[PDB]
Amino acid sequence: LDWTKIVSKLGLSGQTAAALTSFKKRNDEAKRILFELKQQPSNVDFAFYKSTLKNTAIVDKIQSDVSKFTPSKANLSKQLNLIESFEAKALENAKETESVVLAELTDLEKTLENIESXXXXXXXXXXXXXXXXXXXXXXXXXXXX
Amino acid sequence: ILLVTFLGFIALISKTVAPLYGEMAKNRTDHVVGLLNQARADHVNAVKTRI
Repeated sequence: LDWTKIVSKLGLSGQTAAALTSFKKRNDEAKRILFELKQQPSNVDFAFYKSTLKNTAIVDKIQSDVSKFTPSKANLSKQLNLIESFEAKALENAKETESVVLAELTDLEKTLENIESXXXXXXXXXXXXXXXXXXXXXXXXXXXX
Repeated sequence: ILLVTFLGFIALISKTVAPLYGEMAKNRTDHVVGLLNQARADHVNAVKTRI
């Protein structure tokens, strides 16, 4: 359910601090509005209002219309702006990171075994892996800057 | 003087053999220690970048 992992889910850039603060403030205020308000419809005390009204058939007609149906400021799920953006973000940020993590793990596993293995039989092969490991260090610095 | 020159140079060559090997530790043997320290630092940086 993560304040511990939700605030550190972004990258090294500080541009996501404004978007993460707006989503956390709207989510906390939405839960407090539903808990402070009553989860019932309406009381409509018509047992003591019909006999105490001055005009005849005044409180009885207003109680039948208020207990039926009325209008509210609601909307439907037709304007799914964030639903279409969530699927497109997974193909450019989540799916693209899978190929980068697979190439980084395969290059690091081959460089660890070549650095510990001799100097004529398994050397020329270790020199080729050392060139890819040296280029990986420059690519990692270019991806962070 | 030919016999004294061969006996004197044999003792100086024995002391120079121990000094040439000891002085090579900061150049020849130091290259293996420097490459091992650079490879260990590069392996920690590659493991941190992959993680």
